[PDB]
Amino acid sequence: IIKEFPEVYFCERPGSFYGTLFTWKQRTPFEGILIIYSRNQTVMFQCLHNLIRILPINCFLKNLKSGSENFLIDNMAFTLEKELVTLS
Amino acid sequence: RVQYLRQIHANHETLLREVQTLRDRLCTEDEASSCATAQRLLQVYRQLRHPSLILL
Amino acid sequence: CLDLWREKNDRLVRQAKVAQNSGLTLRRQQLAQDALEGLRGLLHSLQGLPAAVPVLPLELTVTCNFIILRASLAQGFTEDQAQDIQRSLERVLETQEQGLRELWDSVLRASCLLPELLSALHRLVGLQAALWLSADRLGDLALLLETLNGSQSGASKDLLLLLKTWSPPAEELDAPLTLQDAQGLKDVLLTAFAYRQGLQELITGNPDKALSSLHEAASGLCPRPVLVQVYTALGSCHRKMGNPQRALLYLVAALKEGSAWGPPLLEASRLYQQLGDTTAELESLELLVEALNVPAPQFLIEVELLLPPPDLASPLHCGTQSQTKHILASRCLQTGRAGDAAEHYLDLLALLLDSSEPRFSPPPSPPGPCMPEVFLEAAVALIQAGRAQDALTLCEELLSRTPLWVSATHLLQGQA
Amino acid sequence: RRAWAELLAGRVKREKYNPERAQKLKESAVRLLRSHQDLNALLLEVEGPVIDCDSSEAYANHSSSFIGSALQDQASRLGVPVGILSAGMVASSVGQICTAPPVLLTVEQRKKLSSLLEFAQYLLAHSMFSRLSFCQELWKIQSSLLLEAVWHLHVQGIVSLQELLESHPDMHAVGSWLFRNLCCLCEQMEASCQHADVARAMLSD
Repeated sequence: IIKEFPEVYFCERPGSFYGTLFTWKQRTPFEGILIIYSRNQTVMFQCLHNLIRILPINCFLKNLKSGSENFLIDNMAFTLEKELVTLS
Repeated sequence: RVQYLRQIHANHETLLREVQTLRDRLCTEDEASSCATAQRLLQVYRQLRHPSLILL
Repeated sequence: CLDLWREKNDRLVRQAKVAQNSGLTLRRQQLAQDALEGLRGLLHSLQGLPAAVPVLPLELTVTCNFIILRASLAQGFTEDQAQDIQRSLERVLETQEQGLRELWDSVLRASCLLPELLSALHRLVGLQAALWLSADRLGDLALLLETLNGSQSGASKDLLLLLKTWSPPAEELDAPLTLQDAQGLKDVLLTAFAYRQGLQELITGNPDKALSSLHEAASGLCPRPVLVQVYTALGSCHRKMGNPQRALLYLVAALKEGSAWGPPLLEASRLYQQLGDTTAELESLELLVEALNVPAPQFLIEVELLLPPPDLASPLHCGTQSQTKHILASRCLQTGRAGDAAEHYLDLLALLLDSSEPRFSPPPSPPGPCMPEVFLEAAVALIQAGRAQDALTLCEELLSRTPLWVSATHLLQGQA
Repeated sequence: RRAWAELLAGRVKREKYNPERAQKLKESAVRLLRSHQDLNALLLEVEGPVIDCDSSEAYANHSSSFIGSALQDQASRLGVPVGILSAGMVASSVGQICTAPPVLLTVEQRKKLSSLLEFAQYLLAHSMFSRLSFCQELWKIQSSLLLEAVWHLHVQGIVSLQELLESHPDMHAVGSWLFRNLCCLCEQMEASCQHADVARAMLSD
C-alpha cells in the first residue's frame, strides 16, 4: 500500500505483473469495485485469470465502462424527478 | 384547452410519486441496488419518450 | 502403473466436479457415488502395495479426496474416516500403533525429515482437525497444532490464534487433483471455530468477549447463513449488554441480508420483552408465526458441517409452528389480550389434535410444557377471553381423554 | 365430541406463502424494527455522552456543503445510513420551531423554517433524505406541529399532504386532528385580511 495514498496497491511480484497498480473499493461486503492500471492489455488478462481462479464460485464479474450501476441509477432517477418537477 | 393539460399533469404526478418512492428505497437500501430499479426507471423513461414535447 | 492410478484419480475428480456444478438431486448423487466407489476401489488397490516412498503422495491424496467426498455426501462425519487417517499414517511409518496423539507426533517428526508430500499432509491434518472440531476435542486439537507449529508456541493455549498461526506449507505444486485444498480448509476452520466459540461465550454469559470473535467470524469465509447467524448472535450480545438500539441495527441487517429470518424475529421479541414495549414484542411474535411457514449441497468440506446443531439456550433455537404459536398465545394471555390469545390457542390445539391426515406438527419441547398444562393454559385464556362454555367443553374433553391438574380442571370449570 | 366440533378451527392446515408475501413480511419486519428505533438513544449508546448543533459542532458556519459533510460523517460513525439521520434531524428542528410559542404561526419562525427548508431541498437534491422516515418521525411528534408548517412542507415539496395523511397509523386520529385544525383555522380566518390570505390559500389547497 502507498502511505500517502492508501486507496492504491502496487504489485511487487517480480514476474510479469510487476508494475501493475490496483485499487480496491469495497461497498456492502458482497459488492465491490476493482480497478487495474496495467502496462499492456495482456497483463490485464493474465491478472483476471489469476483472480478469477481465487474467488468464490458464483462471483459475477462485470466490466464497468461508465461508473457503478449504483451511481448511474441515482443520476437517472434524479434526472427524472427533475423532469417531472418541471412538468409539474 | 385545459382538460388536456390536467390529464397530462395527473399522468405525470403519478410517475413522479412512483420515482420518488423508488428514490426513497434507494436512499434506505430497500430494493438493494440490483437491477430492478434500472429496468423500472428505463420504463418510466420509455413511457414519457413516446410523445415527448408537443410544441405549440 | 502409477500414471494409470493418477489418471483415474484425475478422471474421478473431474466427474465429481461435473456433477457438483451441474446436475439435479438424483443425477448428482449418481455420478458422485460412482466416483466414490471408484475411489474406494482405488484406495484398496493402493493399499495392496507395500508403500514404497514414491507412492505416498498419491495415497494420501486419494484418501483425502475419499474422506471429503464421503463426508459431504453423508452430510456429517464418522469414525471410519479417523480410522482411514490412522491407516494412512501407519503406512507413512512403515516406510520409516499407540494412539492418534503419538502417531501424529511421530508422523510430524518423520515429515520434518522432508519427504515432500506436505501439501497433502497438511490437508490431511486439516481434515483430521475438522473431525475433532466436529466432535469437540479442543484440548487434543490445540496440542496437535502446538506440535504442528513450533512448540515454542506452547503457552499459546488459545485455539483461534493457533489456527491463524497454522501455515500450510506450499503453493500446491503440479500434483494430482483434489476436491479441496489446505488453504480453503484453513479458511473453513477459522470461521467455524470462531462461530462455535462465540456461541459458547454467549450462552455461558460473557457478551463482551463474544463481540471480538463474532466479528472475526464475519471477517472471513462467511456463507450467507453463517453471516445471518453472526448478525443475530450480535443482536443477542447487545441485548444482554443493554444496548437495544444497536441490537435493532444488527437485527435489521440480518433481516435484510438473510433468507432465514426466524431467529432475528425471536431476538426482537426477547429484546422488546426485556424493555417493555409489549405491543412491538407481540407484533414481532405475530410476524414470526407468519415467517415459520416459508422454508443446495456441495462435494466439498463446507462450513455447515463443522457447526453443531444449536442448543436450547442459544439465540438460534426456533421451535415449530406449534411451539411458537403456543408462545404467542401464552404471551398474549399474560399481556392481557385474552380474546386474541384464545384464538391462537384454539388454532394451536386444533393443529395438534385435529391433525391426523397431513404432516404432523409435533408436541412442544421437553422442557416446554406438558400436554395437560397446554389444555390448562388454553382453558384459562378462554375463560379470560369470556368464552366459558368453550372452556367447559375443552376441560371435559381433556378429562374424557385422560391428579393436581384434575383439581385445577375442576377449579377452572367452576370459574367458567 | 360436541366439545370437539366447538374446539374445531378450520384454518389450521395452511400452504406455504408465495415468496412475494415473504418479501412483504420481511419489509414489514424491517419497518417494525425501525419504527421503534431512536437516534438520540443511539447517540447515547455507541458514542458516549440531538440538534444540528451536534453534527455541525457548535456554530462553526451555516454553509450547505459543510453541514452535508457533517451528516455523512455522523452516519459513518453510527453505521446508520444518512437519509434517516437527516430526516430525524430535520424533524427535530421542525419540532423546535413549531414548539416555540393557535394554528397559524408567524414571521421569524417562517424565516427559520424557510432557511431549514432550503437545506432540506439541498438534502433531497444530493439524495440523502428518506421521505417516509421523515413523515413517520413527524407523526411521532403530532402535537408540536402546526397546519401552516405542513402546508409549507407540501408547497415546498419536501413531502406532500397526500404522503403525510397516508403514513400515519391511526387514520381516525388524523380525521379528528384535521377536524380540529380546520375548525381553529376558520376561527383564525377573520382576525386579519393578511393572515386570511395564507389561511385561505392553505384551506383551498
